[PDB]
Amino acid sequence: DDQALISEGKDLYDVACITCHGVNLQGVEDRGPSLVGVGEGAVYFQVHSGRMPILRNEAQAERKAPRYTEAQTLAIAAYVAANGGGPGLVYNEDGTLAMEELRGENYDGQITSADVARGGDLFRLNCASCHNFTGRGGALSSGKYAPNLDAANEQEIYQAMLTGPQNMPKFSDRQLSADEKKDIIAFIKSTKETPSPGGYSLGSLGPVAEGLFMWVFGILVLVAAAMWIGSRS
Amino acid sequence: LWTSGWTLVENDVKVYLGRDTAAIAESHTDATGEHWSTTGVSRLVRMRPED
Amino acid sequence: CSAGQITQTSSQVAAVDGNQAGSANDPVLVRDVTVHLTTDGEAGVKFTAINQDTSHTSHTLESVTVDGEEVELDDAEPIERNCSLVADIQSELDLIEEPEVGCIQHVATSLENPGFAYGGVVPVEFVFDTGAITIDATVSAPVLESGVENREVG
Amino acid sequence: MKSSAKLMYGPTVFMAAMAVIYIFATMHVSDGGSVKGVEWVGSVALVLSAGLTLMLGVYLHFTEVRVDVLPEDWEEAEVADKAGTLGFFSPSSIWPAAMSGAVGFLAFGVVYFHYWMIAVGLMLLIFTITKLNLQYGVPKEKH
Amino acid sequence: CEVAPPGGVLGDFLRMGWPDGITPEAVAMGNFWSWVWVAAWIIGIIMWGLFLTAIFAWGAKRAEKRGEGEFPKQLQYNVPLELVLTIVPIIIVMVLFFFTVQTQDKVTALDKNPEVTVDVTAYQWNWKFGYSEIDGSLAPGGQDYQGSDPERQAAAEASKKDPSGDNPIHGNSKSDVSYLEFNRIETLGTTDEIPVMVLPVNTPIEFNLASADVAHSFWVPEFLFKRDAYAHPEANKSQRVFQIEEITEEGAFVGRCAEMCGTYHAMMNFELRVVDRDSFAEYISFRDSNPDATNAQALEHIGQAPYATSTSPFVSDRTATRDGENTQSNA
Ligand code: HEC
Ligand code: HEC
Repeated sequence: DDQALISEGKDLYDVACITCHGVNLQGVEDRGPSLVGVGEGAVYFQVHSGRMPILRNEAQAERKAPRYTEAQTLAIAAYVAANGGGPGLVYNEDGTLAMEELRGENYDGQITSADVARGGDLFRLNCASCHNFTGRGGALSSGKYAPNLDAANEQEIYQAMLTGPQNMPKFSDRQLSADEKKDIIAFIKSTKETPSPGGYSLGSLGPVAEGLFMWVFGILVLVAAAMWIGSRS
Repeated sequence: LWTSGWTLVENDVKVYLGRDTAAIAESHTDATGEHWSTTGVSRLVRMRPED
Repeated sequence: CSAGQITQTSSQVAAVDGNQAGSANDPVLVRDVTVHLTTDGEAGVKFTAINQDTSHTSHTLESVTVDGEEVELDDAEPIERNCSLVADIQSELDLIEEPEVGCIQHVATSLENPGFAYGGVVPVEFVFDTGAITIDATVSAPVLESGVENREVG
Repeated sequence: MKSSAKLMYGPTVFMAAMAVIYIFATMHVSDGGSVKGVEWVGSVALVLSAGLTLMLGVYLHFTEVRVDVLPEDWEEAEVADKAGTLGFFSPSSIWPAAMSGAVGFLAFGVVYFHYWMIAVGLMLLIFTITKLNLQYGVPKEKH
Repeated sequence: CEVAPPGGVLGDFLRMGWPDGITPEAVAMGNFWSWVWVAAWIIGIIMWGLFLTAIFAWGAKRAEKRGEGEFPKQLQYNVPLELVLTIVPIIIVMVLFFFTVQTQDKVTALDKNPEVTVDVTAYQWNWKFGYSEIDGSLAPGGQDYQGSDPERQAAAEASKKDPSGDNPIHGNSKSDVSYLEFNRIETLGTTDEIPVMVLPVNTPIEFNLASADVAHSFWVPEFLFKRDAYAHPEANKSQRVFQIEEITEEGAFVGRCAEMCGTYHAMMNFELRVVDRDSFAEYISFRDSNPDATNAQALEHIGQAPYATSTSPFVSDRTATRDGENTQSNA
């Protein structure tokens, strides 16, 4: 099954990626890195989230609407895997890519809150420095930034942790084991998918959003009330 | 301000580089009631150079 | 300002342990050269030798060595232009499929461990019929089957 | 407003004739170096361009049959004919600049697509437009 | 046109920098261009003369020295002359449009009976050529060669729908590539090598354009012709096929992209190499017999340059190119 999939992988690779990665994935001098040994997971992350192709050299690549569908993504990943392998996709017990089954070490049918606690402390330890407390993203040096984690599915999160896309450090499966990674996924999805008890969240950016809101519009409405109650002379 | 934990390595103690496992305390419940235990867990853990 | 001639996205290399040698102008390139040493003690040299000699002077990997010590490898076909000889330890080599379309060939490797340390770096010396290529490579364990392993306390 | 009401009939009829000619042409001529078949972009544009000019012309004519022999159109009018009030004109107003800034804020909001910027931009925009339209009718200060 | 330009230095001036051209319709376009330039020069000089007359003849100081007074004749309307001068450009553009229709129609007509048809794919940022069909005269087998690859094109037709189901664009997947033709004899352009399509002399040839990515254009300056390559040309109602009656002389000719496609738009060159008709049979039999061999090896088999002599690949480093040596040494 994979042997014929690799052919479509090659056909798609020849028509898009050579200009940056070479016919033999060796890379190009300043135009793109070598893809030997990156594996299925890096290709899946890069193509499925739509980061590749990169049509402009920049401080950082951008997520966008993907140029290929799922089957084409797996075909290109199979072709790249044939050149040296690498980290692999997390296949579930039936053979499909794992989605919604990575939400915690002890997932049954709903997010276990103990996993959420451990994953919250893990995310605060490692991930929250570049992203923020709830994964709303953050800034870096010279025009680079850490994206907001609301866009990615669970497989993309796992392969992001595994591969270290551009400036993200790698988190191998022996630094952060599968239980730790799945608890991190559980915490990310819990924070994403739970409404704030205290009303509208103001984006959860912290003091900046709350400040801007009050110190512009909250005081503006009260001076409007004062003008209603007072006089202009 | 001249000292830290690593000062214990001043020819006194063997000090490993401990990684944080972020482990919570674990609950245990029976007829006596639910109580939390840290007797079987460890937050800091040693690490080999291939991790 | 970030789209200038010096750009952050352009200078990047792959997020892999393997070093690499050769420019776009060089005849034969080695990509992803690494010394693998599984936890069970077996070891070898992962790499990929790509031929891009515009003279079409097809080569044959005569030998590879790590710190002068031999590494076993056999059945290496000549590499004509735009072809890749992928080499890895047999256990890891079994995980990926040989492509029936394309020029790639898979070859297995193994070396006796003289006592290399995880984390360190050791020279690797390739010699092909047309010349020798030297490159320092790190020592590390192979990648786990992703998702199967848990942090175990004891 | 007689001459300008009626001079608009040339452009509109020319555009309408070009629209029908073009629709028949592209739907029938199977010339090499091109593909047969009616194209809707262009034809729709031509018919609604004829529509714009026809709307202008017909409204102007429908109005002009009402108006009298204005002195500006009388070929031998005297300067004393138009003596009187010409009309009311705004002396000054800060609100055009304000609502330009409001539209700018809204446009920047849709650039980055921060939803709060879009909402605040629309609110600020209708506020500035309202302040523009009520400028010369705000009540006197109620004691 | 059927009538040749004046020739000589006058023709060179009227050319005015056009390539001579290597096809019949290239000659036609060049002749039409030369005579149109003659008429344009007539108009240009015969109105620059009137402006110069205003500068030197109709000056105010001259007429005041002559005693003409403070003002001229104050003429406003000369209706018959105005109508004549209105009728003149009408006839000029009319008679011009007649020959325009003539030359245009003999250029664009798709009835030239190709012996060779080459499918061309444009992508960001290089060219991929594939021989689609070859007449039995030039084909290896005696019978007509058909180059469509069954398995790889079957993958293309299977890409149309159902990647577990998204199908947004009129019931097809947004990443459809069924419009691309995949052939078994292909030349693939790279940043390390300028692709070279090999064509024979004196045969009607056909080009079938398409684009994997954003819109490109195929421009051979020696054809004096260029055509846009689009993704889904049928969906765009764009004519993706164009035919040349023949090429009339051998040689290597650069061809460029003439449509703004992206960052590396300038780096997207190719070469069109026209070879003796007897050598083309050797080339195609060589490529068919041992497909693993590269394009350069086939060109060596002919006995000509393995790489594009017209243009060398650009240097791919963004710092080394500062000193003007932006050319890669192919060998
Ligand atoms: C700063 C050094 C980072 C740390 C620490 C972590 N990540 Fe990160 N991450 C970072 C960058 C610069 C990027 C963008 C990469 C790119 O090529 O665009 C990312 C991206 C992700 C993503 C993808 C988000 C998306 O929208 O596709 C995910 C899911 C992600 N990162 C997760 C993640 C986790 C779970 C981390 C802690 C283990 C973590 N990252 C660390 C920078 C940094
Ligand atoms: C240039 C025109 C590109 C094309 C076409 C494609 N990619 Fe690319 N890729 C490009 C750059 C400049 C970079 C480095 C910047 C970055 O975002 O990392 C990359 C990187 C990758 C990677 C990451 C490798 C890693 O070690 O993590 C992968 C996996 C990758 N590219 C794959 C890929 C594939 C499969 C493409 C065609 C389907 C493809 N890229 C297009 C530039 C360009």
